Amino acid sequence: MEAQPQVISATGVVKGIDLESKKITIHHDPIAAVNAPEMTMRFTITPQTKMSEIKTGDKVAFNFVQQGNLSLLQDIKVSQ
Ligand SMILES: [Cu+2]
Repeated sequence: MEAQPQVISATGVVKGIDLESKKITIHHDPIAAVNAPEMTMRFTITPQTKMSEIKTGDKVAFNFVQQGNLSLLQDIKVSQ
């Protein structure tokens, strides 16, 4: 009936990286497109994610898709 956000773009700060469970915990800045406030959320690294080098405390720009309870990363990189 109308447009559905598929890819959500956001910025935030990395708070945890767990490469066993393939989970990056990010405290994201408000996200206008979805009317979200600041939130800490878990994002999933899949084999299709385009990863860049990141570490806890890095500000990042990232894009993800929601799949049920998962937020699957399309890409993530350090940002200004
Ligand atoms: Cu959120």
